[PDB]
Amino acid sequence: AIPTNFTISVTTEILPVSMTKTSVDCTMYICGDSTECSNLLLQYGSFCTQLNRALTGIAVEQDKNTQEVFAQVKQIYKTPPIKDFGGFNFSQILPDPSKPSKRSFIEDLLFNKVTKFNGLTVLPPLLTDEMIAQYTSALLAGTITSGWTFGAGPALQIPFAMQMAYRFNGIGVTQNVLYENQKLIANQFNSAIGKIQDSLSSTPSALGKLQDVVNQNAQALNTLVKQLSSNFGAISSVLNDILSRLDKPEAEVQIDRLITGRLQSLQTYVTQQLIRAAEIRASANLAATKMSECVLGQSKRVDFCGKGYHLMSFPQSAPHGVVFLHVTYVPAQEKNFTTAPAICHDGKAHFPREGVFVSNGTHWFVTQRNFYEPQIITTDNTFVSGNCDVVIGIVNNTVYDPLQPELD
Amino acid sequence: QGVNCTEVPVAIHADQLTPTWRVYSTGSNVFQTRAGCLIGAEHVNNSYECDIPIGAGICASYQTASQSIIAYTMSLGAENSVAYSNNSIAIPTNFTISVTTEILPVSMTKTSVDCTMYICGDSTECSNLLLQYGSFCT
Amino acid sequence: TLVKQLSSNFGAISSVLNDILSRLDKPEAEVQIDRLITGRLQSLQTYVTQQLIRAAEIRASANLAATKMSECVLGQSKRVDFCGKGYHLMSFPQSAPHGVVFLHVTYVPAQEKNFTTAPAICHDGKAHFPREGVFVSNGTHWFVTQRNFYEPQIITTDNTFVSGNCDVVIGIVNNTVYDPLQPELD
Ligand SMILES: CC(=O)N[C@@H]1[C@@H](O)[C@H](O)[C@@H](CO)O[C@H]1O
Ligand SMILES: CC(=O)N[C@@H]1[C@@H](O)[C@H](O)[C@@H](CO)O[C@H]1O
Ligand SMILES: CC(=O)N[C@@H]1[C@@H](O)[C@H](O)[C@@H](CO)O[C@H]1O
Ligand SMILES: CC(=O)N[C@@H]1[C@@H](O)[C@H](O)[C@@H](CO)O[C@H]1O
Ligand SMILES: CC(=O)N[C@@H]1[C@@H](O)[C@H](O)[C@@H](CO)O[C@H]1O
Ligand SMILES: CC(=O)N[C@@H]1[C@@H](O)[C@H](O)[C@@H](CO)O[C@H]1O
Ligand SMILES: CC(=O)N[C@@H]1[C@@H](O)[C@H](O)[C@@H](CO)O[C@H]1O
Ligand SMILES: CC(=O)N[C@@H]1[C@@H](O)[C@H](O)[C@@H](CO)O[C@H]1O
Ligand SMILES: CC(=O)N[C@@H]1[C@@H](O)[C@H](O)[C@@H](CO)O[C@H]1O
Ligand SMILES: CC(=O)N[C@@H]1[C@@H](O)[C@H](O)[C@@H](CO)O[C@H]1O
Ligand SMILES: CC(=O)N[C@@H]1[C@@H](O)[C@H](O)[C@@H](CO)O[C@H]1O
Ligand SMILES: CC(=O)N[C@@H]1[C@@H](O)[C@H](O)[C@@H](CO)O[C@H]1O
Ligand SMILES: CC(=O)N[C@@H]1[C@@H](O)[C@H](O)[C@@H](CO)O[C@H]1O
Repeated sequence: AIPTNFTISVTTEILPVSMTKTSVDCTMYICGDSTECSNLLLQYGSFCTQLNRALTGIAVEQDKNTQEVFAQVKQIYKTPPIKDFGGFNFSQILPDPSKPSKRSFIEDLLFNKVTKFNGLTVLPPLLTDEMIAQYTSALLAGTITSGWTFGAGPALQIPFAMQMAYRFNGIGVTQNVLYENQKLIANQFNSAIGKIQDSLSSTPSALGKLQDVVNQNAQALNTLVKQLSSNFGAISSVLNDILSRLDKPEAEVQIDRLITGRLQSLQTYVTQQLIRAAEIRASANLAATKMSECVLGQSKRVDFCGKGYHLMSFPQSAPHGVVFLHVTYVPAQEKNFTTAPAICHDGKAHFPREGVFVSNGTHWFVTQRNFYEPQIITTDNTFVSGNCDVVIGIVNNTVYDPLQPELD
Repeated sequence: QGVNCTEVPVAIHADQLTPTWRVYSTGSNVFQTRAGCLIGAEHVNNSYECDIPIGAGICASYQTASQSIIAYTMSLGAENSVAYSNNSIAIPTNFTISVTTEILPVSMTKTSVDCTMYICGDSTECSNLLLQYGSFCT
Repeated sequence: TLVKQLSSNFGAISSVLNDILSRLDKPEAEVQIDRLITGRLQSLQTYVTQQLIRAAEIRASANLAATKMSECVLGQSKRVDFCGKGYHLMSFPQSAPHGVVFLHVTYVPAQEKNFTTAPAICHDGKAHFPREGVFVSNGTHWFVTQRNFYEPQIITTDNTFVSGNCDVVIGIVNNTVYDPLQPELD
């Protein structure tokens, strides 16, 4: 069976890259502003210091994760004032310069969809949303105007349609297919992008992978805070109520009960955050890998870039992650043909060159795989190896020699 | 961090702290960023590569911007415009052979701890109590 | 940290087991000792937990290093930026105290020039496409170059192929395709 047509499919892949950079003042969380409590907490040595270091390390990694995924381009590339890309319309994924906050249309959908402390603080990221958008824009500008060349050195300009021709060739489809069907391909592409807008707006769970990270972190903090009122066997969950009621030798006992419980609760929080951090780090490493292999090149890895044969990938920013729009070639409308491994001609076994021998029942042709474009069997598109008593499925036919009519 | 410039951070020196501490309350060198109140750095309207990251796009560095610490919004890289057209192609005429180094950790120090010794040392009484904690040591 | 915690004195009269045992009687020492046991056990559990988490990080790094060894040293990776910037040619491993160092040798396409191009050549009504190359021009003559180096050849029937007529391709330009058989016969 060989496809006679194809479609251009665009799919989205959602990957988390970073977490909220929380930090906890262990002494304040456990002891508040109580001097007596702090004096007892010191008897637990370095536990507080160690917890502070663990959270600090996590917060640092969150910027490292973002940096590795997005800052893969040495220069910030801009698009031309004239967006002529051979019929391919990227206006829904590229920034809109008339509004100095953009973030392209698709990105805006992503940001719109995804949605008072006691020792607890939240640190800002080093890279702001605008800075991330600039990196994304540069990657898109590079991809569109210089293909993958900018990912291996200097950006080398190339007409977009010609870039696509190379991407088609890279999946086993001859360049002529693109140029002959360029309008169809551009239209299939443009429609596929429009569908992405509807897909994201229609499905409320489309970005669940990013929302889950946010929700998990929120729950971890809600639990950490609620534990302050637990009263771990003490007469009261409030340090001030213990201290205002009991004398020193009695309060110390009640306070120690709360310190142990609160320290254990905080250690639990930090441990869970370290485990979650490793999950996010792995995701960020994957996102960074995809950026390099899908956006800055043409991956040949199966289902590493959505289903189908990979052509292109267009990154989009998101609150705590990255979104990849994977453009793939998917075969369509196959027909059944009769085939053979070789043609028997004058006792010689002829094998195809980068193609397959097919038949409609009356005539045999050499056709390229993954598209169907039958050619006459000649000595230019075949090669000879051995006699015809070896190949099992060999069939008898005539191989055309284009020199004959030039001489005779 | 999270502090409003000149409003809040100028509370502590109310206790008359060391002259080399209270200096960090002087104006001009006070810059407000989303990360908090930065005191002692000179804010500039220039841009450079990240050196010492502060947060929210702000970084600091030491310049010799002469013999001082400055604060700035970091650059994301040089601006570049590809000469895209319908028929212009750039093609390399030369090349270089670049050798780069990549460092990867493979292993850690193979430490091991004798739980009983760490906790109880050579004390018999302590070991007898430690046994009440079941398999934790194992 | 694990060692320093031994002197913490987790609510006990002393951080030293011997001083407690040499000072208090049995029923009193047991209480003070239990305070230290709980604190030291908790400190040790903390250490081990952190080591397991850190160990996972190193294991992941080792798995990546092993992957790179196989794909960069024992072969030629085609994965972008998996072997440094540029097009991968070779990788040479070097040992290190607790890790591995890779020297990645890559090809970088320096010194580009601006050429005029086209997707196809129109010759006698036939649309000629390049074979593993691109059609370029210096403004007076068209050539076939290999990508990533620039090495212009004459456009012939040996380095091109024909598909369809010339009313389909958008950017097609008119030129002469050389047929090397002609001078052999005429
Ligand atoms: C050879 C062939 O069937 N081409 C069809 C084209 O006629 C149709 O208009 C288009 C959808 O609009 O889908 C293509 O696959
Ligand atoms: C599906 C799609 O891409 N539609 C775009 C439209 O949004 C844009 O305003 C117009 C500008 O020429 O170009 C079309 O191709
Ligand atoms: C691509 C194609 O034509 N496949 C047909 C299939 O639809 C049909 O059902 C079967 C006979 O049952 O013969 C196959 O060759
Ligand atoms: C079984 C069948 O379809 N045979 C057709 C033949 O009728 C046609 O004349 C020829 C092109 O000229 O192409 C063959 O595939
Ligand atoms: C490629 C080929 O010739 N395959 C033949 C098949 O057509 C035939 O129906 C079958 C009978 O057993 O024997 C196979 O070897
Ligand atoms: C099954 C069949 O047709 N076999 C014939 C064989 O008898 C003939 O000798 C040869 C040409 O020499 O061509 C093969 O196709
Ligand atoms: C650093 C900061 O947020 N300062 C705000 C100031 O911007 C605001 O205008 C004022 C009320 O008018 O209250 C201050 O606390
Ligand atoms: C936005 C801004 O801070 N601009 C300052 C300007 O106020 C100052 O007078 C000048 C002195 O050289 O340096 C510019 O960077
Ligand atoms: C064609 C060309 O420019 N080749 C130059 C060569 O002349 C020069 O000597 C060398 C550096 O020593 O760098 C090469 O790229
Ligand atoms: C490789 C090359 O020659 N690039 C040139 C660029 O230097 C020049 O600035 C631009 C016109 O402004 O035209 C490009 O083709
Ligand atoms: C515009 C231009 O450079 N044209 C030159 C031409 O003068 C030269 O004679 C020919 C080689 O013989 O190569 C062409 O590229
Ligand atoms: C490959 C090609 O011919 N591109 C032409 C371009 O040269 C021309 O300047 C433009 C005018 O709108 O129309 C494009 O189709
Ligand atoms: C813009 C242009 O030059 N078009 C000519 C066309 O008029 C001519 O008919 C054809 C050869 O038949 O060659 C094309 O290059």
